[PDB]
Amino acid sequence: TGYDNREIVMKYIHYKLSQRGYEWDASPVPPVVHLTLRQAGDDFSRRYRRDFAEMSSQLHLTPFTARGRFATVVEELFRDGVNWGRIVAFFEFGGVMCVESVNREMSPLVDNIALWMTEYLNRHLHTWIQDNGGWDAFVELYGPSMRLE
Amino acid sequence: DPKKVLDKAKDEAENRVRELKQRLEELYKEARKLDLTQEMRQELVDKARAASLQANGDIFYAILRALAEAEKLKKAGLVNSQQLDELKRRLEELAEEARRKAEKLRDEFRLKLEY
Repeated sequence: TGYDNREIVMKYIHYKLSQRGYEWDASPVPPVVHLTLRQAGDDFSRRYRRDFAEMSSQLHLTPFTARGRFATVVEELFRDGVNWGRIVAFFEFGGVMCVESVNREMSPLVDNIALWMTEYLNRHLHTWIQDNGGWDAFVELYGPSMRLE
Repeated sequence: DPKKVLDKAKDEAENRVRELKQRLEELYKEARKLDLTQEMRQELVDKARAASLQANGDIFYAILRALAEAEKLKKAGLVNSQQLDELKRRLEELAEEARRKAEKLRDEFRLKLEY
């Protein structure tokens, strides 16, 4: 059980891209999960924007390098555990690599990057998400921050 | 007392930065014993950026928890919508202060790496 993580990833990357004028075409999850995650992610990027900017500027990115870069970051991110904030950092990291890809005229890399996010979720984060109440726990944790906006 | 929520979140954030300093010292110590190429050095800088990402994640998470507590206080009537607005404001300046400190820790990691 729990929600389909491919769907979560697709909607999330789709929204990051369409919010920048790019149209990306490539158990069923409630709207509220999607909406909660795009808002927590936008909130994270607003606070930590300067850090991603320094990352993404210092990024030589090629179809053949991209996976290694993604791997190093997420390995260090989850080295000694998971929590919801690391998960949100994860999502926005993968979003920044997608946006950089379209910026550098390497749009087909967004499909690969969405695959890597999906496999990392399914293979490494899933059982921790489930043990900690699923994506519904996240919705509940972030609600108090939502109700301010 | 509404201030105590902000104080616990500060405590957590300041601890997490000290853990970061620690982690970047581990990273620098096991860089030192080796002797590096450009590829290897860029990898360490990237691990340092990822270690900061992680700290930022943890502090973001500490802030989600502070806001959830804040909401309970509001329901118990121990804080109001304005003080909750002030708390939000302080928690964002906090995130930025912690972020600035982590960046200084990075820049100093590199300066140590190369020189």
